[PDB]
Amino acid sequence: NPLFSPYKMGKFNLSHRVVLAPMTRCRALNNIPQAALGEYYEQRATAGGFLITEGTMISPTSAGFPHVPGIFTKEQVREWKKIVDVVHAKGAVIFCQLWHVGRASHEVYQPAGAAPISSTEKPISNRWRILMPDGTHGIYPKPRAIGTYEISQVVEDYRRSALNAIEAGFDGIEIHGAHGYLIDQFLKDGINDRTDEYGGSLANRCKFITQVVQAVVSAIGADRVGVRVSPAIDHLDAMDSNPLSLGLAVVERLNKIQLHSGSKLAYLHVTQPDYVAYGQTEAGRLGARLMRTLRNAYQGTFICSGGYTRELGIEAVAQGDADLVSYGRLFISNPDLVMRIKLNAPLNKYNRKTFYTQDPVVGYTDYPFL
Amino acid sequence: NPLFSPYKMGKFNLSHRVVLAPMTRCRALNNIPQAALGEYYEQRATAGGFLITEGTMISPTSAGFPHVPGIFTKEQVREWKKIVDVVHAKGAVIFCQLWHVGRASHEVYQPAGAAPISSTEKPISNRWRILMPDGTHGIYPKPRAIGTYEISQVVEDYRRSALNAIEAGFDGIEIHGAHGYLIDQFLKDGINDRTDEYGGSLANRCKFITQVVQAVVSAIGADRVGVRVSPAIDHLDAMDSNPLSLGLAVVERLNKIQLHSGSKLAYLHVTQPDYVAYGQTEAGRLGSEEEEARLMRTLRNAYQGTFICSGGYTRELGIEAVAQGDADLVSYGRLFISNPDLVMRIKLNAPLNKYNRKTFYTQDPVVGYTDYPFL
Ligand SMILES: Cc1cc2nc3c(=O)[nH]c(=O)nc-3n(C[C@H](O)[C@H](O)[C@H](O)COP(=O)(O)O)c2cc1C
Ligand SMILES: Cc1cc2nc3c(=O)[nH]c(=O)nc-3n(C[C@H](O)[C@H](O)[C@H](O)COP(=O)(O)O)c2cc1C
Repeated sequence: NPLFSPYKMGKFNLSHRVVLAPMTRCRALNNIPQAALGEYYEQRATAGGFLITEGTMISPTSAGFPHVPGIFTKEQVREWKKIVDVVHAKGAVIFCQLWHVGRASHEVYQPAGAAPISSTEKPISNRWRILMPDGTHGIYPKPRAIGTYEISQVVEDYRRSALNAIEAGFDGIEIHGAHGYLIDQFLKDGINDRTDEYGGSLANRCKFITQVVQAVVSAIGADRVGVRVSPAIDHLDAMDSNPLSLGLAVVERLNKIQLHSGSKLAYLHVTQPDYVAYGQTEAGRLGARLMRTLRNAYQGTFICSGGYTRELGIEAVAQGDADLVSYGRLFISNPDLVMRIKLNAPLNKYNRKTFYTQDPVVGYTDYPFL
Repeated sequence: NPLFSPYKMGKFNLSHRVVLAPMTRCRALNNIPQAALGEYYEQRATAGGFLITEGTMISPTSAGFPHVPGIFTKEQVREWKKIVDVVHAKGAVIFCQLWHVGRASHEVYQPAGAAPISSTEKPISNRWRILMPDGTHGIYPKPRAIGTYEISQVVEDYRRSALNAIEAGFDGIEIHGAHGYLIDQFLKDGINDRTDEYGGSLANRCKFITQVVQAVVSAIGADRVGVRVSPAIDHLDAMDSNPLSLGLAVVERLNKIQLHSGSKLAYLHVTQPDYVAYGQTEAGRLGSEEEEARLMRTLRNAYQGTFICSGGYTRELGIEAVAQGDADLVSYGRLFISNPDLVMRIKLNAPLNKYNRKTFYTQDPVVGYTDYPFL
């Protein structure tokens, strides 16, 4: 099983290639990591395994979900430390994902009810609804287009949050630049309609993710920085006319950051849509090797994500399409997913109803082990 | 095994509940049924089993795949007859699926290179491809929105083809009203942007499928007509803002057609969604497998008659669906491609041949068509 052959991720020696994908679960009451998060990550931690945390706030304006953790206050860093300590006691490596939702927020989630910030003034369309603090779903409001001068202020929030993460004991950080959130709102030409130096051409649209990665790379070192992109995922109206060229342009910038710093990033993390069920239709399979194309052009560690199974993950590693395989949904309901992939044992099903609830046990830590 | 308890599908008494799902295979060279189809359907026919044919053209404008069979010419009728006879010789029941692709076509498939017809002028998005006659995967073009008289012309094509089907010996026909093809392009508010009496509200959007079903029911009788739909589907941009209400509106129409005709349709056939949610919140999308099951059972409980489910089913999922009352029959597609004796394999709980997607749509009369081995 090539999923359990050791792999050196920069300076971290991993014993296997099964990775916990970042997953918002909304158990961090009041934006403060709670003891429940420790038991949740401790359950899934393994000796020499790689874990990525749920998206974590970098500032008071970056949230678009209820009760998601932040890492922009020393109070939050102190709570994260207790969680990271428990995870390191099991021998796992843990990165914290730095998450800013941009226009994918609501006044109820913003201080003083301010409008969310984004690259554009265009709101997410009515085809998408935001989970509200009362369990209902509401409308995405019109965001405020941040001025050219303000982009460096947001970059500074990433930089400070990476430093707070190191202060909490995290091994590294992952930049959340996928799924139509703030960074993807600058990448995709279906959203970025800016006239300034951050909009228009492909090179300009990659300016934002570049300065963000450069800022955290300089602060804590490249080998502690991972980057997650989703060029071909249309979530929250975040479509690009040419996902291939966008992906390659990002890879080009990432290779350049590594060449300038003289160090390789922790990894590149690319996620794709799950077309598992398109085989039962007449035309679902007619006609995109983007994953392999980006893997071929990138210099360093590649984590593939999106609809991967035990058999698909094995094939991906044995084929060389990726070095590590991250699992989301399966990890929600299978705390010992690593061992289950080892033994090829049956997997538990997940319950969508408790993805985003606040119970510290129900649907969170009560999925059974083998 | 509840799958092998008999079932009375109207006037047809079936011996088991394993159904051959309709599957385009592209072996009907020049749109004429070929001897290969006879051997293909013969291999899968069982005594008292139900078969549904590949989607079959109702008119020269109805195709969006290469070498798909027609049933709108008398030559096609004569060739189908030979195939139905071999199936009937094995004691099987066989329906012919009537299929119009509408905007899911290309100029290379249309008479005189004309534009495909549809409810709208909007083309299928760049996320989808069409199979071209040379095996390449191409881009769907802009269709032509058709008017009221032309719509009635299409209904007449369905009606004439229904009559040809029974003249060829078929036990009945299935209306293909799923997967974003012509009927679904009228049903789904994600496709139908019309402002006339065929677009807008749910009532207007269900007008076309209602007229098609009524025409064929009046022509050959209700108990020889089945209807297939897919209210929650990504295929070919066939999204709807409220798949549940759309599905119930259709069921209401079918129930009323049955009451007015004093007879019941052969069945309602509903396909599972071709997608699985990932925690997202998109209008018109089912958020979980549990909501998916509730959708299907709600349509089943609403329809006055036989219910066939399809889409990713296995032996275990098919037993459960029948045991739990979720469906009366279960149709299998890909597993039937690679397992000509799938019925016996389900019965014996035997291993199943893998299928080769390569050869689903090639034109070879044997390779990947009739060369899958028996037990
Ligand atoms: C409930 C839930 C929460 C998620 N939260 C995040 C997140 O905070 N950050 C992120 O980058 N991806 C997030 N994801 C996406 C996962 O990483 C996703 O499941 C993965 O990209 C696809 O892998 P899978 O097929 O194994 O589920 C989330 C997914 C789910 C279902
Ligand atoms: C190759 C192929 C061709 C198909 N052709 C048709 C068709 O012509 N008409 C139709 O209504 N469905 C068609 N379908 C959908 C199937 O009838 C059925 O809904 C699907 O195969 C069920 O899923 P399963 O293969 O997992 O059993 C086709 C499916 C496949 C895979």
